[PDB]
Formats: sequence, C-alpha cells, structure tokens
Amino acid sequence: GHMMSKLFLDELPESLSRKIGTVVRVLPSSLEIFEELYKYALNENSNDRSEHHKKPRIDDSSDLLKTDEI
Amino acid sequence: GHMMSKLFLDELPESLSRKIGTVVRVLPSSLEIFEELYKYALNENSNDRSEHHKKPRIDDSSDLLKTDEI
Repeated sequence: GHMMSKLFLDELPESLSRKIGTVVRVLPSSLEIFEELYKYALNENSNDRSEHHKKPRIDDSSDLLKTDEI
Repeated sequence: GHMMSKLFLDELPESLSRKIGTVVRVLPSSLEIFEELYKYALNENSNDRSEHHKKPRIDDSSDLLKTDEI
C-alpha cells in the first residue's frame, strides 16, 4: 500500500494501464485533466430528473412543452 | 491566430480545454490514448445480460390451478 497518488490506473485492464503508466510518467499532470474528461462523459450516459433536461435541439418550435404549474 | 472550428474542445467544458490545448502541444500522441479510453467506457454502459435466453418470469406466482390438482 505504498503509493503516492495512484488509482486511475487500477480501474482498467493491464494492457491499458501499461501503455498509460508509461506515457503518464512524462505528463503526470496532463493525464489528470483527461481523467476528469472521460469521467464527465461517463456520467452523461445517465442523468436523473431535477429541473427539465435540456439537450435535444429542434428546428421548428411551438411552445415550451407541458408546463402549467410547479 | 484563431483556429477554424474545433472538436472535442469547443463543445466540452471550454474552461478546462483552455489548459488542455497548451498541454496537448507536448503530448499530441498521449491525448490520442485517453480519447479512445473515454469512448471505451461509454460503450461499457451495456452489459452481457440474458442467461437462459430469456423465457421464465416468476416472482410471487407459485401454482394457480383449480380444475386440476389431485
């Protein structure tokens, strides 16, 4: 359990952790940004309902969908 | 000198992309790896369900005959 700051590499096949661990050595700070990038899209796969989900754009419009009260 | 449109940088959180671009200059190949990583996890959203090819569906229904019993 003697590690400075590792965990992302322990969340995927050894084949990937090998090619990554070798390149990361050069950019231990760059891989940090991408680490959050891949996670961003990961959660995007599932989004609960809080206050109307926006994403699907439409060419023609008519109204603001069903909205009578709150 | 202002680039002609961009992908996977202008859409996503441009706030972070700002620091990524400067880093990408150093590791133009490394980013290529993380690019496939984020896309890989995306497809992972699915699983290898179905065991018996789907058919049975019982939860709280044990025998419901009447005419025949013996």
